Amino acid sequence: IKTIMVPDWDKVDPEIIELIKSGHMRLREGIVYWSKGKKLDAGIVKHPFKEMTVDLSGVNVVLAKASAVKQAGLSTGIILGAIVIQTVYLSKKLEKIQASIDKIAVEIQTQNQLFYLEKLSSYIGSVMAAHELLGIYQEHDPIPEIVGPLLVTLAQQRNELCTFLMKLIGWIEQGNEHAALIIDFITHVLDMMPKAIYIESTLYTRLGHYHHADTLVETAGAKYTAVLQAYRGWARDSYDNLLTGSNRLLTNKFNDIKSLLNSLENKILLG
Amino acid sequence: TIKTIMVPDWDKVDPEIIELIKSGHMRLREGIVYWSKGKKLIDGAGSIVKHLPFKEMTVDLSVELSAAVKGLSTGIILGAIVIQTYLSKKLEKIQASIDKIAVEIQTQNQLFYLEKLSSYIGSVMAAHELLGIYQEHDPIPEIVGPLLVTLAQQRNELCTFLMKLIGWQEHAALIIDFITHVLDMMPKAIYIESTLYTRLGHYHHADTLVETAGAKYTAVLQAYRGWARDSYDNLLHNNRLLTNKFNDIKSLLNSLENKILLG
Amino acid sequence: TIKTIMVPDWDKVDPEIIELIKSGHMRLREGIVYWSKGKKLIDGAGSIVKHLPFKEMTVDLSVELSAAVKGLSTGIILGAIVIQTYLSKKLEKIQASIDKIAVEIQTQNQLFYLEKLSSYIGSVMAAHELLGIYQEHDPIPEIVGPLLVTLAQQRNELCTFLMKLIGWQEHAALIIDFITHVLDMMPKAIYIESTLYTRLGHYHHADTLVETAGAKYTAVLQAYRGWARDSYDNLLHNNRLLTNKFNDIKSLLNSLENKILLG
Ligand SMILES: [Zn+2]
Repeated sequence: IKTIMVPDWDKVDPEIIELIKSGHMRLREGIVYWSKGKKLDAGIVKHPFKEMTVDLSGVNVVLAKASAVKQAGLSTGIILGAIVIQTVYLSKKLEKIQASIDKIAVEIQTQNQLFYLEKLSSYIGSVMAAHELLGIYQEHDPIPEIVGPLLVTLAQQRNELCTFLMKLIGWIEQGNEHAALIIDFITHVLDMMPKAIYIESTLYTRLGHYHHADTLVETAGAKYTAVLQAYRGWARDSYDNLLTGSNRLLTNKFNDIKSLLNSLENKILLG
Repeated sequence: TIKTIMVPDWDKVDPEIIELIKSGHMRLREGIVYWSKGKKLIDGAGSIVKHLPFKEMTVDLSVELSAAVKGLSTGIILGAIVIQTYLSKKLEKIQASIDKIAVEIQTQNQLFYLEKLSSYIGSVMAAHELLGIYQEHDPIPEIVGPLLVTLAQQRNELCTFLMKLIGWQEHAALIIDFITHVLDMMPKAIYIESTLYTRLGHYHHADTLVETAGAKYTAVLQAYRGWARDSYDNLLHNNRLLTNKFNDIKSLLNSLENKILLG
Repeated sequence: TIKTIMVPDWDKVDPEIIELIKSGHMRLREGIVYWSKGKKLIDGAGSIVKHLPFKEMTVDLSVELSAAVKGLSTGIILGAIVIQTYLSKKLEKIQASIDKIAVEIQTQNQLFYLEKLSSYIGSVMAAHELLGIYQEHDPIPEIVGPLLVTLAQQRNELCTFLMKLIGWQEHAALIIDFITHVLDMMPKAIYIESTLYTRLGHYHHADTLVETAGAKYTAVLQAYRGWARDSYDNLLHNNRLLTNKFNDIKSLLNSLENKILLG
């Protein structure tokens, strides 16, 4: 049971709504702006919010489609993004990932851990700090000298994680149920990443760089999708060898892989 | 042992400013008076109201308990001591205990949390250095900004590390002393973080960050309390040592110093 | 005959602003509240404090004497009437009397003073126009500045002209009526000049200019008084006309309206 802030369209000028419908204006996190090449002489259009209640109980967060009285994917993505940015929904998943790290660190070979769990923990810390910074917010006082370096670190760590994440499947043959642990960990990290991308886009929007935010979502989502496709290929080539001569738990984890590949939540978050 | 700090000299402050502070229209942090959120009466863009005049004050560092005899002034002097002197000794002692703790948590294979903690020390120290330079010189946002990002990141990861420590004889005494002192350090570092925000002219950011970071610190503190309440009897020579450690825990749980620092 | 003016709506003003006005820290002119000279309490560069909220008020123009029943408010409403309505009629009547006065002063061979007076009318009118445009729109310094120079120049030369007129039957009645009405016009034009200064953000300039220009006006007025005291008996059908003219002189000499307009 949480209370978020959603755009109050009854207080929005109808011409703004019509220009949004025609594709001349776009929206990200309660801020309207001109679409690329659609401005009608430099520069932001307009920022009104009202309360909405959502019950965060393993609840399907996409709780949004039900909330359905006016103009569908647009408002659905609006409420999804509000849930991601304002609630503790992502904090619980980050703490779960840290718990998985804690458990995996004692179930591997010390020479095979190397430095990857450290990088994952650092990235989780950066995402937590970014969500916290999103929590402190003064609309009439931007903080570019802080949001800038934060976006830097977030971009570096996300790009690096994209390059070394699938490598971690090797930990299946490097134990000290184990394969299920590793697969679950990788799936949850991948499921978290689009939320972090959406946080990066929100931070870009807070600085007034809306087109930057759109393009960043596109390119980061492209790299993330490439990693997902590598994950899919590995699952296709390892399903039989893992479920024969090595039962219910691993099958549930492979089903979780398939659900990650068809995540409507991550599709909405990534445009 | 005798130190000299700068404190607001209210005899050089116009009484109308004092009054608007007492009416809640204005707030104060580390020598800066500013308008409260949504309480600005004049027409303008910023929120700064006044840079306070400073007088010298002698303190004896040999802390929450002599001055302020003429809640607000207590917090002012406490923050002045935290900023201008006290935390460096705590950080030195924390750094000194890192190796023996590494020995005791080696089987968890997450020693990098002790590296980052050390980095956190550096960061806090660097921050404490900047404020010193900023006692007579202008704050530089290209320097304060990245340091604030690093401080936030490392503070969040340190909270996760303390949670993992709680989740994991004399081994217990060593780890309990470590956890207690690291937790005790955190509110001062939060205060330093917020003072950097203030030096950048973001006073509302500073107040709200104290709120949020203190809530996270309080969540960790309550986890520590829950652990200490369910483990005191199953752990009792060394009995007196563990009893002193649990008394230190209870002192941290009711720390007036940290409650003042966290608002 | 019924006119509507904008007056400060004090029910929409924070009481602390009102209080700082009453303590002398802040002053007011035509909808603008600003810090008094050397009384600014906050840290800043400008002197602006507040743009007052405005309410509608009906007056009947058919003036210093109904409203303000809830010295300061009297001056506020008087200035609002001078700015937003009243002076135009006075200027029209002055312009209408210029030709007959030219006939009566032709032997002095300084009729250009009547040309400049006419220009002064234009200038004042143009100024009155700008303020109207400036009720909803931003003042433009490249427009207000040169007009202020012209207003100052023409006001000084008009004072010299009035002195020369004083230095120079029914001829007397005509010239006395002219002098009395021109002098009566001057304080309103001074007020308009100062309001232009206010619209440019130069409030202290406006107050000091009212002071200096009013001192010059008062010097001319006292010359007029000295002339009227030494000429009333040597000038007395037309006797009633001259008596009415001298009564108008005495009314101008004790004009509460002009004393309020000139501070
Ligand atoms: Zn390392």
